[PDB]
Order: sequence, then C-alpha cells, then structure tokens
Amino acid sequence: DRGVSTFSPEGRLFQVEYSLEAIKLGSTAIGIATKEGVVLGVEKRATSPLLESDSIEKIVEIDRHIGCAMSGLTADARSMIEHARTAAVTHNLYYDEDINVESLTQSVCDLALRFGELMSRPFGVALLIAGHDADDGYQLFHAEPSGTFYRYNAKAIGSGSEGAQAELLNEWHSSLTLKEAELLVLKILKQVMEEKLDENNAQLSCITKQDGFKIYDNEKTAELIKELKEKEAAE
Amino acid sequence: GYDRALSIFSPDGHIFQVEYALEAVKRGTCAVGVKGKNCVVLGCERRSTLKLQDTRITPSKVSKIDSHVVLSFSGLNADSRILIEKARVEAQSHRLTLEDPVTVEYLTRYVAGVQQRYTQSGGVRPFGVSTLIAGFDPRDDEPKLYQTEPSGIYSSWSAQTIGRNSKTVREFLEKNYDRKEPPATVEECVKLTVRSLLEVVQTGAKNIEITVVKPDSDIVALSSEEINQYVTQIEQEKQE
Amino acid sequence: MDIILGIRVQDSVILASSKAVTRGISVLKDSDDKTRQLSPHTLMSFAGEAGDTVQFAEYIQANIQLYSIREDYELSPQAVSSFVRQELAKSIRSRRPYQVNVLIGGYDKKKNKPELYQIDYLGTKVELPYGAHGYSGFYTFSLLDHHYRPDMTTEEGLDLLKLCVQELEKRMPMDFKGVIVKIVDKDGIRQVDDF
Amino acid sequence: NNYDGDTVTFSPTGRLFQVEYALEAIKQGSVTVGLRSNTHAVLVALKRNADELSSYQKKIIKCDEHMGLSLAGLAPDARVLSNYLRQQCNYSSLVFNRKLAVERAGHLLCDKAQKNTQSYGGRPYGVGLLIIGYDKSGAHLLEFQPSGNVTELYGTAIGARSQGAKTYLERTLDTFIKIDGNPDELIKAGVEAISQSLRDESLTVDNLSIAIVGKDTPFTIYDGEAVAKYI
Amino acid sequence: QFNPYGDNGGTILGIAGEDFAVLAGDTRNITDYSINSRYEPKVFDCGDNIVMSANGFAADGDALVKRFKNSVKWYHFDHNDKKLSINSAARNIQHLLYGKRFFPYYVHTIIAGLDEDGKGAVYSFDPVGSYEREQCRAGGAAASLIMPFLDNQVNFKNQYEPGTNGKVKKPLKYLSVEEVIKLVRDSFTSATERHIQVGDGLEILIVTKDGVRKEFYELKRD
Amino acid sequence: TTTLAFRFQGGIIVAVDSRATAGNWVASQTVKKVIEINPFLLGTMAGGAADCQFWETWLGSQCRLHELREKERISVAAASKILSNLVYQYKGAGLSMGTMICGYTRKEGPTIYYVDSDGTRLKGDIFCVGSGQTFAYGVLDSNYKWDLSVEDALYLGKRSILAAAHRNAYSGGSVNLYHVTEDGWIYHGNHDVGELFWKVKEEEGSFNNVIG
Amino acid sequence: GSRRYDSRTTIFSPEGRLYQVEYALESISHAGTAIGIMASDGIVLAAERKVTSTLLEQDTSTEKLYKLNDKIAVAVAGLTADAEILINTARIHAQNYLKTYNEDIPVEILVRRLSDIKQGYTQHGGLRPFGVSFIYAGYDDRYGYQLYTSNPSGNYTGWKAISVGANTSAAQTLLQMDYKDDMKVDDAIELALKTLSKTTDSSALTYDRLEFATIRKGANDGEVYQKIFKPQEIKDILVKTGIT
Amino acid sequence: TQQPIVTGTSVISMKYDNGVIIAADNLGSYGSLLRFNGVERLIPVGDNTVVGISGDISDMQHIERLLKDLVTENAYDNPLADAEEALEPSYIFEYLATVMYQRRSKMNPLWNAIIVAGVQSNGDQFLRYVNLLGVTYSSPTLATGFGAHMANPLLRKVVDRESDIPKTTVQVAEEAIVNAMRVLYYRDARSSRNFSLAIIDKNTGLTFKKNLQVENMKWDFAKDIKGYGTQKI
Ligand SMILES: *[C@@H](O)[C@H](CC(C)C)NC(=O)[C@H](CC(C)C)NC(=O)[C@H](CC(C)C)NC(=O)OCc1ccccc1
Ligand SMILES: [Mg+2]
Ligand SMILES: [Mg+2]
Repeated sequence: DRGVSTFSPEGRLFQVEYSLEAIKLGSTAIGIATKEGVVLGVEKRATSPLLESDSIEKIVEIDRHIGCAMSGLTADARSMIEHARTAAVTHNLYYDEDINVESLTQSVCDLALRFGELMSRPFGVALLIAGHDADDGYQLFHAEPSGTFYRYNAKAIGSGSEGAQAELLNEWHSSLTLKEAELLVLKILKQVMEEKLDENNAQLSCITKQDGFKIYDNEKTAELIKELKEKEAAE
Repeated sequence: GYDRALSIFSPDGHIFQVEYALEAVKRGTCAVGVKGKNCVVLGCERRSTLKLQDTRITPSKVSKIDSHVVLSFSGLNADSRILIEKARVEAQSHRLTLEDPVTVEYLTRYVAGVQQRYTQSGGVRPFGVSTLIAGFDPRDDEPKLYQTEPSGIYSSWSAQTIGRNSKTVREFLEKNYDRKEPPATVEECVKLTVRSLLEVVQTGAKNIEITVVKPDSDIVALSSEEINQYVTQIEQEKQE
Repeated sequence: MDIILGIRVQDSVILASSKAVTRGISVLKDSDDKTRQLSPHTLMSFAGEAGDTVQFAEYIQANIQLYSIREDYELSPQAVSSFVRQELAKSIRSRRPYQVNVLIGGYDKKKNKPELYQIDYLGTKVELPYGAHGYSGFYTFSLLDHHYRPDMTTEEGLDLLKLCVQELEKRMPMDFKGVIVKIVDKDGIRQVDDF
Repeated sequence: NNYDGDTVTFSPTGRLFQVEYALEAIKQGSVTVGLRSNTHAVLVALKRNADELSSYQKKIIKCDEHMGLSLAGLAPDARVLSNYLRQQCNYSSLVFNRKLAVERAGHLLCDKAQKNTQSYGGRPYGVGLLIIGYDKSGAHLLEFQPSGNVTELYGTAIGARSQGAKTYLERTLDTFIKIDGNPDELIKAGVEAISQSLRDESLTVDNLSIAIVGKDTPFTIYDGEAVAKYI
Repeated sequence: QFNPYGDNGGTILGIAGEDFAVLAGDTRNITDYSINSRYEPKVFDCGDNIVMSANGFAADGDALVKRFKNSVKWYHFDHNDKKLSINSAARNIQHLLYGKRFFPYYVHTIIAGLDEDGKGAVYSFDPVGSYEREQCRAGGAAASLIMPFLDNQVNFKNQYEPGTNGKVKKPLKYLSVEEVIKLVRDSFTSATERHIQVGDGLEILIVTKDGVRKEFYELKRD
Repeated sequence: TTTLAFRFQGGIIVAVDSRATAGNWVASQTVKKVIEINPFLLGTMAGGAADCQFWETWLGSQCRLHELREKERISVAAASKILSNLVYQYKGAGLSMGTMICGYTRKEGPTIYYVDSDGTRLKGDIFCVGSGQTFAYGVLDSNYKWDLSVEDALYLGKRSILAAAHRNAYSGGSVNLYHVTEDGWIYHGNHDVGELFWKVKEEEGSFNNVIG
Repeated sequence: GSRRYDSRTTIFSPEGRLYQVEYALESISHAGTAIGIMASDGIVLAAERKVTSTLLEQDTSTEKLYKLNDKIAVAVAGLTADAEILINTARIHAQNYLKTYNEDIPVEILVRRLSDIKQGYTQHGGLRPFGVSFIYAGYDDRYGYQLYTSNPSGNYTGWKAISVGANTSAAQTLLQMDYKDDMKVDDAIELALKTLSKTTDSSALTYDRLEFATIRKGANDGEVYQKIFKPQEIKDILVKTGIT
Repeated sequence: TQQPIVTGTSVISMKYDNGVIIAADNLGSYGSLLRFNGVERLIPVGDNTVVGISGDISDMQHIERLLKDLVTENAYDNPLADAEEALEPSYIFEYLATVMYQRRSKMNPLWNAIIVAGVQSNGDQFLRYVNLLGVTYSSPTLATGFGAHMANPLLRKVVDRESDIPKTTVQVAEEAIVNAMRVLYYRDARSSRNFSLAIIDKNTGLTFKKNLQVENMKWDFAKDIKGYGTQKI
C-alpha cells in the first residue's frame, strides 16, 4: 500500500491531513479567554433520544487549574487525557507547584507524532486546553494531531468551526467579562448546532483563579440560556 | 513482531477498519437492553438456523463479568470471549487493590479502553463487537446500562439495542419507552424487552433469551417456559 | 507463633486461628481474622511472615474467584488445595519466596464430605483429619491423637477444639489473645461469635 | 511517481522524492533571516499566526547560552532537533567542560537527519533550521536542510519568499560583515533584509521576532515591545 | 574489598534572615590526616538566586550539585525561562537524592535563597532526600559543635529575660546581615579550634533580592 | 519518634512528636510527622524520614489521580492499600516505615489503617507507632474510653505523646495535634514540650519523678 | 520496503467478514467428511479418509481421529499438519490443568482454549489462520457426554449430532431427520455409517476408507473407555449394520 | 571490584609563575618486588598537557589509550585542531574525572590517582587531581601516595598559597621538585632512583625530561651508626 509516515508532494503528512478531516466531522467545541477567566463549551450531539445525555463527557478536568474540551474521534482522547493528568500531577510531585498551561499542552502534543510502523496512527481528535497560571494568566490553547499548538483569545473546533470562528472574530474584545463570554459561547453554539440548543444537548464550563475548573450544572446553564433569549429579543 | 498499521485514516477522514468492524456487529444476532426503575433486563436473539444444538453446553449470549455486572454483545463470537476474559480479570483486580467491586461505569470504561487500543495499535485489527454492559454499583439501587462499540466510544442508555435489525427495535423502544415513568416492576421491564425482540425475532420459541439483573448481585436467567408465557400474553393482547 | 488449627469431623471442617498481631514488643491488635474465603464452601487460614501472609491469601482468593466467574462453577477443595500447593512449590525457588503456611478447610458438595488440607511454605500438602502449623502442633496433635473420632459431630468437634485452646493457653509462652473459630459445611461458611 | 512511496527508494534519475517533498514543507513555512558580523550573530524571524484571535507561532529556540536556531517548516520536527542539540551541547559541557563548537553542532544534525533518509519505516525531517552561535573561533551562522546538508554562511534566509532577503544580503555582504561592536546596527540590517521578503503585510510589534548572540552577549530572544525599537 | 565512599571533611552553615540568606562553608579538603587543598570551593551559585552545598564525600557532592545545576538549566528550557523557586528546587533535590536511595549520595546538602514572598529561606537534606525548611542549619564534620551555638545565639534557646527568672523568654528579635556574618565567623573560628578537619579559609555566599554576593575570610591553617 | 491515632465518638485524634535523631545526635526538634494528603486524609511518619516523606507525598499524588479518574474521592482502605502494595514490592530492599493512614469518608466513616514496610496492613481503632509507642500506649490505654469529648480526646493524645517524649530519648521536641471529623481534619497547634511539660505537671499534678 | 508484499491476513472486508477465515472454511469444505453423534450412553466419532490407495498401510495410519487425553478425542477436517500443531498444544493444556488442579480438564475448558488460539490468528500477528475444523468428543463429571465443534474463526458451539468437512449440508439434513434424544450408542453407530454411506463421493463405503471411534461408559463400572476401531473391527461393524 | 597488581607510586607537581611542573619515577612494582624498571608514568597530550598517573599500571595503559583516542577523535572534522579547537588541560581532566566517577559508581574502578598538569589557552596554569573514587581537587601543589605526605610539605614551603605563585621562578620550582624526589627515594620503599620530569610553560611550551636520576645523596653518616643502642663496636 503506502507508508503511514509518508509525505505528500506538497510537503504534508498524509495521515495527519486525513485525521484533520475526521475532526471536521466531530461535534462543535468553543473556547473563549478573558481577564476574568476562560470559558469552554461543547455540543453533546446524542445519536438517539434514549441515550442518557449526561453520560456524554466531552469536557474534562486535567487538574484544578486546567480544563479540556474535545472534538472528533472522542475515544482517542482518553489516553491523551490520562497522559495530561499524569503529567500535571507528576510535575507537582517533582516541583511542589502547579504546572504551566503551555508546558502541559506541550507535553500532550509530544504524543501526537509518535506514530509509525509507538501507535499505528495519529490521534483523530482535537483538544481545546484552557487554564490559568501565575506567570501568563488565563490561557486557551488548541492542540492538534499534527503536534502543533496555537494560543488563542477565542477558538472554535468541530463541524461548525469556520462559521463560529468568523463570529468570534467580530465579538471578541480584550475587556470581555466572564458573564459576557458565557452568553457568547451559548450564542455561537446555538447558531451552528443542528438541533435546538438546550441544557441537555449542550454543556458549559469555566476556569477561574479562585474556584478553579468547574463543569456547569444543567440548572445553571439553563438560566444562562434563558438570559440569552431575553437579551436577543431586547433589540 | 508484526507491526503493520491496519487501522488508518482515509482521505475523507474515516478509519475503514473500525467502520468495517461495525458491519460485523450489524451481522451479529440482535441484543437489547432495557432498564426499569429497580432492574435491568438483557434480551438476546438466538438464530434458529442452528437446530440439533445442545443448549446446555452451548456458550450463552449473556456473560457474568462479576456477581453484580453482566455483559451481552453483538458481532463476532470469538472476539467477544477476549473482551469478556479481560473484563473478568480487571473486575477481580479492582476488588483486590481498591477493596470494592467495580462500578458499571468503570467496567465499561475499561472494556471501551481495550476496544479503542485495538484501533491504533500496530499489527492488530479492531474488535468486531459492540457490547451492552448492565448491572448495579456496590451498595446502590440505581440501575445502570452502558453501550460500547469497536471505535472505543461508550455511553449510558435508558434503553438500547445492537446487532441485526437493531434499527427496527430501536424505533420500537423510542416510541414505547417513557423516561418520566420507566418500567416500574420486573414484569413490565421483561415484557417490554420481549415485545421489542418480537418485532424482529421470527418465532418466540427458543429464539429469545432473557436475563434479569436486580440490585445486590441478584442475577437470574429465565427459562424457555417462563419466556413462552410472556410471548403468549403479548400476542393475545395484540389480537384486538 | 501465629496459632492456626484445623479439625475435620463427620459433616464439617472447623478452623481456629489466633487473634493477636504482635510486632516486636507490642501487641498492635487483638481481633485479627487470619483467614480468607476462597469460595462459598472453601476457607483458607494462614500464618507466616508479616505482609506475605495477607498478600498471598488475597492473591489466591482473587484467582479462585476468577475461576468461579469464568466457569460458573465452584472448584473442589482438592482442586483448590492442589492449585495452592503449586503456587507455594513455585514460590520456594523464587527470588523472594512466600513465607506462608496455610490450612485449607472445605466441604466437597459432589462427594458430600468435609476435607482438611495442611500445606506449608515449601508446598508440602497432606490431607488430614486434624492439622496445625507452627508450634501449636507440638501440643495439639498428641492431644487430638487421644480424643478424635471420624464420626464426631460439629458440637463435639468444638468441645475438642476448646480442649486444644485451653492447653495452648496453659503451656505456650505468648498471649495469642484467643482464637476466631469458623465452621465449613454443606451450607457454607459461618463464624462462631462466642468462643 | 512510482518512486516516492518511501524514503528507501531512488528514482531512475537518482533522486529521493520523499526528501524533496520534505524540502517543500520548508518553502511553505514563514520567512526567517540569519546574518553575522565578526563580533555578533543575529537571527530575524517573521512569525505566522492562524488568525487574529490566535498567537504568533514562535520561530526561535535557544539551545545553549552561546547557541540557538530559528525554524521554518514542521515545528514539532524543530522541537525534536533542537532538543537533540540541547542534549549534545549539554553532553559537551558535562563531560568535557567544553562549549560545543557550532561547526560540530552542524555535523551532528547532518548525521541525525541522514539516518532517517536511508532506512525503511521512518521519514525525513520536515523542517529547515538556521543555527547561530559564538564559540572559540568567533561568530557563526549555519543553514540546515533535512536532506542532511549543512552549510556555514555569512548570511542567509529560508522559507517562503526567502529569495528576496537572500539577494539583499548578497549585495550588503561587504557592509554588514564589518558591523563589529554594534548590535543594534547589525539587527537593523537583519530587519531591513527580512523586509525584502514581505508582501502585503508589514512588521508589527507581535509579528517580529529577533535573537542575537555575540562576544559578551548570551543567546537572547526579543519579542513584543522589545522589538518596537527596530520597527 | 573496594570501598566506593570516602570522607573529605569540611563543614557548612546556612542562616536565613528576614530579607536575606547566607550559606557558608570552609575551603579545606582532606583525606584521613592529610590536606588535599586549602582552597577548594564547596558552596556554589546554582542560578535563579539559589546557593547550594553538598558536604561529605566530595565526589558525590560535586555530582549532585552538577546534576541540580543541570536541572535548573532544563527547567528554563521546558517551562519558558520560568524562575525556579527555592521550594521547587528543594523538592527537585529530594528526587535526585531518593533516586539513589539504594546507593546513596553520601552528603549533607543545604540550599539557601529567598522564598516567593522575598523572605530568607534555608533548606536542609539528609543523604537519601528527607528535607525541611529551617531558619538555621550547620552541616558536615563540625555540625555537632556549631548547631548548639546557633540554637542559643540565633533562636535564643534556654535564654530568658533577667528579673523574671525563667518565666519570660528572650524575645525573638530579627538579625541583620552584619549580625549574622559575625555569628558565622565566630562559629567557624570556634570549629577550627576544636575540629582538625576544619580550617584554612571561610567562604560565605550572601543572597539578597539584588543577587548573590561573596565574602572570604582566613582561618587557621594547622 | 512517637505517633498515635485513635477512633472515638467525635472522630479521630492524631498526635505526633517532632524529634529526629541520627544515633544519639538530635538532628531536629521541628519535623512534621503528619502529612496532609488531602482535606480528609492524614498520614503519620515513623522510621526512615526520607522513606516516609517520599512515599507519603507520592501517595498523595496517587490519591489525587484517583479522584481525577473516578470523579470521587479515594477511600481510606484504597489509599492505605496503594501504599502497602508499593512497599511490598520493595520488601527486602531495606525500607523502614511505620505509618498510619487516617481519614474519613461517608461509606467507611472514620477509619485508621496501620501500614508497615514489612507489608503489614491493619485496620483498627487504636495505634501507637515508633520507638516511643510503648510509652504512649501506657497512658492512652489506661485512660481511653469511647465516649471522650473532642476536648478530652485531644488532651489525651497530646498527653500520651508528652509521656513518651519524656521517657523515650529518641522522641521529643513538640506535639502536633490533629482532629478528624465528617468535614475533614483540623490542626490543633504545635505544642513545645519545654513549656507543655511544666504546664501539665502544675495543672495535672503528675510527673513527681521530676524535680520541679 | 516489506509492506509491498504483505497480504494482510487479519482484516475485515467491506461487508464485515474476515477474508482468510472465509477462504479457510472453503478449504475445509473439500476435506473428508467427519461426523459426531452424541447418545445417552456414549458418543460416536466417524470419519472418511480421502481417496486412499491399496498400498496405504491402514492399520498404522491416522489422519482423522486423534486422542487428546483418556476422556477426550477429536475428529479432524482440513490440513492434517495444521491439526497436529493444535492437537499437541491441546494435549499439553490438558496436562497443565491436571498438574495444577489434580483433576482431568473439563471438555469445554479445553475447547475454549484451542478456540482462543485460533481466534488470535484472525485478530493479530499477520499470519494465516489454521485451516482446520475439529469435532470434540469428550466426557467429564459436570456435563457428561459432550460434542463440540471449532473452526478457523475460533468460534465454537455444542451439538447433539454434527458433521464437518465435505457435504455437511446434506449430512446435517440426514442427521436432523433420523436423530432422536433417547438414542443409544449402537443406534448412533448405525446412523453415523448410514449418513457417510449416502453423502460419500466414493462409489461404495468400505472398511479401508474409514476411521471410527466410540467413547463409552461401556467400561467395567463407573468409568469411561475410548475405543479407536481397528481395520478388521470397522469391517465387522460394516457387515453388522448391513452396508457391505 | 578488583585489587591492583602492577603499581606505580607517587606523582608530584606544583605551579610556578609561568606554568606547571610534574614528575614521577619510572618503576612498576609487583607488591614488594621492584619488577619493571622502565615504565613511563607521565603521558603528554598535545603540547600543553601532561597527565601523571599512579596506581594500577594495566589501568594506566588503558587510560593512556583513551587519551590517544581522544586526540584522534578531536581532530575529526576539525580544521582548528592544532589551534583554537585544540584539546585543553581542562577538557582532558573533566573527561577523565567523568570516567573515574562513572567507573566507581559501577563498582569497577580504575585503580589510579591522576594529576593533570598543563597550561590553558589564556596562559592560565592548570593543575587538578582525580582518583579511583572520582574525588577531585586543585591546589598550588599536588601529590599522590607517599608524595602527599612527604612532597607536599616541601613544595608548600615554596608555594604556601596562591599569591606565592608569581613570586616563584621555574628554577626554584624545579629545584624543589627534584629535592622532593630524592626525599621519596630515601623513604618510600616502592620508589626508584630513575624518574621523568615535565615542565609546561606558557612561553617555552612543553619540556619533557627523561632518564633523570636522584643525585647528591647523603649516606656517609651511616658509618658512624653502630648497633641499636648499647653496642659500642
Ligand atoms: C522517628 O521514627 C523519626 C521519624 C522521621 C520522620 C523524622 N526517625 C528518625 O529519627 C530516624 C531514626 C530512626 C530510623 C531510628 N532518623 C532518620 O531517618 C535520619 C533523619 C535525618 C534528618 C537526621 N536520617 C538518617 O539517619 O539518614 C539515613 C542515612 C544515613 C547515612 C547514609 C545514608 C542514609
Ligand atoms: Mg505441612
Ligand atoms: Mg583547624
């Protein structure tokens, strides 16, 4: 057939480029960074109404100061999360401190290109890694299966990504509050989702310096959805 | 060692070997899982192409992983034994180190993790098996029902079916199962499970297997006559 | 010396095991249960080096429980004892051997007979009407040589066992803080809470 | 065509296509410039962003107190190779109490990249590097290609539109080589050199990335408002 | 039979101030009854405003210091030139020592610097990695001579206020850098008199927010 | 070293001394022999200082990883068994550890496990560990009752350490007290023996063996 | 490199089938028919040798029926060489169990182990599967007399009467017709031979073209005897049943 | 772990104003047997370094080969091998010190005591010691074995501290070294009269002197010594 670590004539790795197509088929995930915190939101996308939606775990804690959202082949993310959690805890053991968000992201991205003929193929999942540290403050990173990671003020990944990113382009400014960011994630998720957005098929989360990483209750998100509807009807 | 990458991405972002493993599940005999208010029932299809079978010794479709958790499946039978064995070993290993039996979610997460591992490991093909894992957590009366598939994704279900003609029985369950009020008793839950299989099975003789799991390690398999009584009652009500 | 005794009567096997855990100069505990249920009709008592005893017992327990789930069937006491012996016989030539002596008391549901197996850390197995490990046997064997019958009842077996414990409490130098007694019969395993 | 399936296969004209395809990844990468005088050596790198919300991808990596490089192509491959250099620089210090020569650093990179071009299963590195450093024989600038070829130069540039900056340096050769004991003027020449490779976009405060090493100057990287002086 | 360990003598001393910290050590190096060197540095600037000394078997001490300096270097590479805090350094050194739990670095290690609030910090280690933050610590050959003196003159132990007769203790007034160096010099002068492995020279490393400064003083050469 | 822990009506009392020795040489009077693993878990240290410190801070990392993976806290049984299984791997290599893993969970209640470098793992209501265990046992055992007040229990534990600090040469320095309830542990201060001894002697009227 | 020449023996088709397993089953369908019939008082194993010669030494020959232990035997259908690899593994597994537990191995446990080995060759290793189908005839004190079959997929099932190899479709129909639950060994012997006699591709069924075996409790008191029939004994049972 | 068989005794050295001097006798002892009388224990590396080795001779010959191989390896792809990128004393020492400490950590030591004497690129004097334990130290005077006990005291009378180095000429330093070698011949039972001496000067370079002998010895007073106490005749 052909090598797994083969370059295309354009200078790209076939398998990496193909894994990016799998990520485009995945459910939407959005992240927004502010001076008051970072917000992470995802589309759950249940395949059937009998599926208990609360078991869909697409937002995940890595440490108290770092959270993570995923999009694509979500099964592939489990080993990446396990590594991230181990890396975060191990660093605390060796250095008696929290680990920098960037350093955590770099550790996860080192796994990405460890494939050949090590694992047999790249990961088919992208990650939005959000957190806080004392040096660089509130941060949001986008970790790809290419091994590359970009920092972002705001970022959307998944099926409705390019439409959501264009919307984040206009809406984001440096003086956004946490409440404003929460509503903004809900607004954009509702825009790109197939089914109608509610507390059961969408999930919010945030990371603040004081309280750390928190996944939002369905009751708490429901209120923010109701607050959104009213403010859009206000003009 | 044989290191060949069998599971790989295609230009359209698909892993065909994982997707072809799902086709093996589609071929397998139908399996169904329904959870009531205080119980879970696992229904399984037995194809009647094979008669002159010895039903005493033939491998049963529903397998006990521990005294409080069970596992049924659809797909390749030989593949399922490997997952069941690994699951059983991990169950005893968990009891040994944590001094507490596995939760249903934990056991599912393990089996799902094994399935995933076989989708990005060299020299191996994915499992051609989807499982339904059901039971009750230790010292807990809330019913648990989880599903896994070759890709390695898993999730919890109020009710779910897998295997051949699972599209039809899922259609049945989606209209007949109410979340606000699930099957309150064992009878109601078994009846709904047998009904759902009768949409697909053919004859209600030795083609339907039922296994009821209740809290506190109370697992029992229904006999032919017991199931036949459900089959009789369902059709007599249907003649109206 | 961690006193463990065993007696096989007409219709049951009775195991008695000391409660004391002494580390050096102090008795750290006086209510320790030196036994594990391997299967519903098979019980194993143990005594030896600290740490190794429990680690070995729980390891065996896990293996037998695994077998039970896989086959949906309980192994005979004879089969379990042979498995245990092989593990110890394997262990004695290891880098660091398990320093554990055991008694296996079980009721065979097929043959409807109680069975008592004595196995030392070398992997030396013997089936016996009554057995003991360590220094307990120096007092109890000759005493049981005098007072035992194959057709004794469970109650007679317990009285005979009280006689053994009384002798041990009189003539042995350590305070082993009494014993926990367990009976293995056709109905399973149960603990005698007053002894 | 039929001879580009893997790195272990020559073409009928004696070409290695997988290596050539790896070389292509560098041309797609953002521009970076390297130049030196007798006292100092400078790296100037145009950083690239994904969009307006994103950060600008870092191009320059420090290897030791007296050595470092700028990258163009697959960034993860640059991380692997820079990590290897860090270890080799470090082995030289711990074992021999000796700062690693820039020329020897180039030789080690060449040999590491070569093994990936002759063996089945693996792949060539998809990145080009510009290594600067100050050792016992003064200032140095190297150009690394993943074919294995390493070249010592007065000045150079790699990446997209790098031909413009390379021509400028070829004209300015006699001028900038003489810029001794003046770091700011040597950077000015590097900033003016990279400007010849720009189209549409210009050098902004979070776009530009500069690094310098010299006689009494450890390898230091300048980003943000630290390079506003040179805009 | 081959003995992989040796004893190079020497003595070290760390004292923590309110906004500074010192780490002192004699410059003598010995085997048995012979002198190897009258000036062989024992306390090192390890970067990030941290000073370190590993006293006992010099080959093990040099190796450890060398490895920790290397750890600081890679901490910068791996974590965006972040400054290694004294508490993080201490934990890192524990793992370096415990990593050789079954073939130990035969040294008494002490580090000094400033904590993240700017206050003076001293950390003390055993050979296999157990560590503890302290206000005062002597290590090495003459540690048994010096520590009691420091309990008395730094922490005012067994000292009370006259007139009260044992009822009221001496208050724990802070010590200046000038007052600390006096105690260090007297500690080593006294240790030099009564311990044969101590002498030749005294090298003190003082750590402040402004950086790392050195002071050298002569000691008796007999 | 003297460490103790006992179960009672108001939860668990944990009390330890503070001395560290190297032969007859008193190396430290200010060492922390209690490790705050998490808001509901405590570990005691006796034997090898490094061994205890290293592996009990390692234990805290393993307990934290557990609650990340399982979204639920680790049981005292599971936490103690992680440590006991670890030291059992190293058995024969020369580790020297005597520890109590004390804590509270909903399903277990207040629980204490004695974990040993020999591999011994024991559940129990009362434990005293270290070179001074015998001295603490003497006071603790003779005055222990299940129905002590959080105030009387704290004092008994403190008093039991004092007794051992006095008679045992390798114990002393100060007393660190902890109290563990449904809502976690609560520190009850560092108590220097140099002042506590005389205070207790005067108020309690004990220690007549001494000239005061 | 080497990838170019790899057949990829352990992959799914688009339909979700294992290519090599399916093709191995096709190979087995041309092998000599083997029949197993389970009765209340014993088990019969009958099997047809493939187009023999007059110069083949029959009395010392064995291509179909093999002994795994004193209680368990197997009938082979497929590549004989492949079968002997597995047979020797199964013999060892039985002895391992006997050494460990001091009891003869239960039939199903032995069958599961061999079936798991076959499964492995279909999921990993990149090797071709074993082109063999077994009929296991055995006895233990739990389930008594048992018949199983395993095939290259590693899937196994229990049976009252079963055939493997050539003409199984025709053979299974004939067995399904004349088999009854209260049947005895002597009757099962007759059924097995009559079924082979009709399904055979040969002109006539003779003693020299057959291998035959019975597992009977027809041993002196509570115990089980294996009887591998001799050529003269197969000739006699052919006359007795009225085939020759 | 081993035991040393064929052994070399003291190596002595000192710094002076413009460089360093190092010396060692030419003997290879086999226990009490003075077996081999032509052994060179000073091994030059380039024209700026001399390694003096004592202890096991088989291990010395191994080290000799490592240094010879080091020179070969440094020249590879190095146009400045005879100039800016030539081997320095500091490089050579750290290499050996790394090897010695590695070997002791594997419990298989090189049973030696080594002194690396040389002059650096900037003209600075280099003198440092390393032994089988991986222990290292530097001093204005350095000596191994018996030299540590007898030579150091004599050489420290010339250079007692760092400030005495510029005041010390090459003639005074060589005189002190040669005297020390005589004293060792008087008192070390495993020494020989024949020895080698090396000078590394920042101006005049490397001067390697072979086949030197201890001379001007005092023995005449022996004739007057009679008995062990009371013996008049
Ligand atoms: C009391 O049990 C106390 C508890 C600790 C947590 C402090 N332990 C000790 O005091 C203990 C002595 C015991 C074993 C009787 N002392 C040490 O562990 C001691 C602590 C340092 C800080 C003085 N360390 C020690 O003795 O070093 C071990 C060693 C020595 C020499 C070479 C290698 C290792
Ligand atoms: Mg015995
Ligand atoms: Mg002195």
